[PDB]
Amino acid sequence: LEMKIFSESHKTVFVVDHCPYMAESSLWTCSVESSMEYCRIMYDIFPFKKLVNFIVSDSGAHVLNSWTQEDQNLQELMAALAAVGPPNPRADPECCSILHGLVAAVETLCKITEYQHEARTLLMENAERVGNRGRIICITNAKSDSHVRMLEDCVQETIHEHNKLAANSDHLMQIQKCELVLIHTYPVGLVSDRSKKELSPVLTSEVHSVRAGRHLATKLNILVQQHFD
Amino acid sequence: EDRLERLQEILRKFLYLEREFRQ
Repeated sequence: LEMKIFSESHKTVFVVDHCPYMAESSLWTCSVESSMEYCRIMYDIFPFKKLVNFIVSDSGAHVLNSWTQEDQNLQELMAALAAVGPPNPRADPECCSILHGLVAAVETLCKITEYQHEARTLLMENAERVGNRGRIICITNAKSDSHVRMLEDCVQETIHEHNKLAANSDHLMQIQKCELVLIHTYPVGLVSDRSKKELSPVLTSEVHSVRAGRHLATKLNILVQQHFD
Repeated sequence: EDRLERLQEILRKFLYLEREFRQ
């Protein structure tokens, strides 16, 4: 019940689509700049108490970092960022989807942090024991609001079955509460900045609709302000 | 495990469902 260190800030997921529609006129690059600034803030304020992991989804999940302490250094991250180039603009729009990143994100949140492992080392069979609440941040170019709603459904069913699998596993944990941050980017000028609607006892969901540019970084900053928590 | 294949099923499932908006 120690909700302090076990806040959603302790677990941060970044999912950005490297699908070629995010290279419309390097748009993903801009999203990278904003998300990298958020990741800067988290490590600087909370050197080892707020943790961040990053995922890219060019038709498949490409995870660039782990919960471990060594990965939580921005230079190590930047090497992996430079490794992924720009999405091929002539490549198949089919098969490319952020869903791989979201499913991998659920798997990453099920994974334990080193501090959570220390808590397991001390604790033993206590009620209201250590919880596993986390936050997911997705940045993408969305097509329809129904697209976003189906993504919410996918995440919910993924969490349900993944917790079913992880409950019997005693080297990974179930998720008490996830938080979902949905971010859509239109460059020129449909998603609605839909209010928070926590869809399940485990699931929490949020929707936003904002254009490109660091007003998104400021909105991120407002989120980080809630996320100092 | 026996049901991680259901994780892959979910991923694929919603991947096909995504095409309607993708197209």
